[PDB]
Amino acid sequence: MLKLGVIGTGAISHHFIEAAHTSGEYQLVAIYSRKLETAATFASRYQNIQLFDQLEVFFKSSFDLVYIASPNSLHFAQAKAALSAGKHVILEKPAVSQPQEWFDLIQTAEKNNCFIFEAARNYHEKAFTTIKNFLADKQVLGADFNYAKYSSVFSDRFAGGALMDLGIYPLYAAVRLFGKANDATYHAQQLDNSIDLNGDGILFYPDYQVHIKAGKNITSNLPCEIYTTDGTLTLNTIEHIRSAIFTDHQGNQVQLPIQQAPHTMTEEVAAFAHMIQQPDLNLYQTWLYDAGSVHELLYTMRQTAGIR
Amino acid sequence: NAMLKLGVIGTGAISHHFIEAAHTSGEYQLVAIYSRKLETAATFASRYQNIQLFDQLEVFFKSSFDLVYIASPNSLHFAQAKAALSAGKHVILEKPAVSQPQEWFDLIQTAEKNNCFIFEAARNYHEKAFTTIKNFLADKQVLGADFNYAKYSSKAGGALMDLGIYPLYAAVRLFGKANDATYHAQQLDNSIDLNGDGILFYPDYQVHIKAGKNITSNLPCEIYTTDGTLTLNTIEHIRSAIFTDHQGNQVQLPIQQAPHTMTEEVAAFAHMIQQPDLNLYQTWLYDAGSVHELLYTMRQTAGIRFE
Ligand SMILES: [K+]
Repeated sequence: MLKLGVIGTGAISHHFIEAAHTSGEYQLVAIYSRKLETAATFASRYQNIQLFDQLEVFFKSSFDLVYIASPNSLHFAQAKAALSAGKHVILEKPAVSQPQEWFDLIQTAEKNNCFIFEAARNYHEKAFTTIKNFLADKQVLGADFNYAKYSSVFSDRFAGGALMDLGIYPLYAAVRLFGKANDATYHAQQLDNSIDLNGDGILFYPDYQVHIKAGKNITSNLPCEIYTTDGTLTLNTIEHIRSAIFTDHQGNQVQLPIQQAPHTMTEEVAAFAHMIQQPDLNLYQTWLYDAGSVHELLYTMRQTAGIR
Repeated sequence: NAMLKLGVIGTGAISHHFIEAAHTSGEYQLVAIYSRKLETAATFASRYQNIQLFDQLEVFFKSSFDLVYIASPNSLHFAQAKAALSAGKHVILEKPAVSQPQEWFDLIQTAEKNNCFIFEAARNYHEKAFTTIKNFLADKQVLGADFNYAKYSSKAGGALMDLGIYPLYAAVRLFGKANDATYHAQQLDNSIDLNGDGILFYPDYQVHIKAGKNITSNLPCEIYTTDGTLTLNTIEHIRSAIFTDHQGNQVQLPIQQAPHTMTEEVAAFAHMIQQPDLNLYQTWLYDAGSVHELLYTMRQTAGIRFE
């Protein structure tokens, strides 16, 4: 049973704890906040969880790993501190503000014999294994992925922008299925501070391209499509995927065996515990490399859109 | 309102569909077909009766019909349309009407000089659905849109010109002329696009355009507003349009697709000739211009070059 420490008192931290408990693989033991009262209010619904308002004391505790869901600007210092204290880390997305920070965390992680994971919940869905297996003997000609849902220091603003907050999902989906792209572009409708409300991008692969749409002031219900020489694979979404149906050029359909998990974090929560308990190091390096690929794309896309 | 005598250039299935629609409207009668080989004209015309067949292009244009539908390869469109207008014939050019925007403006000058109409046969542009959608959106603040037209076919052209023209016409019909546009395509070695993705840039929003000929998309077309999303099943031969707000509520729009894809344009062209609304005509000319300007810009950004 993994003893779990938590940083960040948002609703997302409750949902992670709920999934961690439900997996039967974690035990919550510690919560940190700079204002002790905020931690106490957050932790009240749980039983005898120890509270900390000093990062250095928190990390001297006996827990095995920390889930970090604080604002983006604090991730790198907190995670680096966690890894230097011998704790495994799960960083909520986006894990870092920029690519170089990811590689530095990896260095600290290796140096301290610890794991660092980015909590990209869609990437660990079983559905992607099924889809990738199905595509293995097809010739892919393109794809179109989106995630846009209406909702009512600058770096933390940016991290809340469409590309960083929602666009990261179709980016992770593309990297999971297609690997690292050669190049990318992105253009956005922006606030006057340059933060993106929504936007459209393209990932460029050797023989095809992938359209990406992200939005937080608009809702898209568009399916996500992957084009092949013999037809089109249609996914209802690229996050918490529920169905995958292939239609050929005659109109004949085949349904892939997709079973979504009860909750959106179920699969990632199970993957992280299994990695820590029974290490598969090659697969871990794949996770690291893919996160790096996503961050590289985000950094490029931000620049092409003039988000600064 | 007398019956329009119609001549046709182009002996493909599209010309058959156009003629069928023209006859069905009750406002046209086919009288003449031109082809480079007179046998070809004869074979094409076998189902129709009392059709004059022509092998001589300028003689065809000086014959006694009222308007010509031109569905030859688009590299021939400009010269054929100019001659037709110079002979005092009204012209319908199958899409894309021209390969470059100045050709369209040059044809407009010839048409005005000869007191004749020039139409581009953009079948979706004339759908009643677009009037209904535009009226609906007049009460809304648009925040963006996503339009596509990608259909696999085995085998001036390419996905943008042949299929992308549909979502461009839809965008122009609803939103008017964009400030700017871009397009990036997957291309053959000759630079012609198999498929691609573009953006139309408007002052306060952008419109994603997808076109493709080696791939099939069944994505609906969406228009985003501050209060929700309007979803169209397609932007051509539109069947359904429904608005959904952010609280799960819907507004239905009254869409009734015509029996055929060309029904509404054929009716529009006859009505314009018989009972001209010249302000409306100028709108049609202007919008066609906007579409051809955007196509030309998009070809530049994508590096798509013909011949
Ligand atoms: K979706």
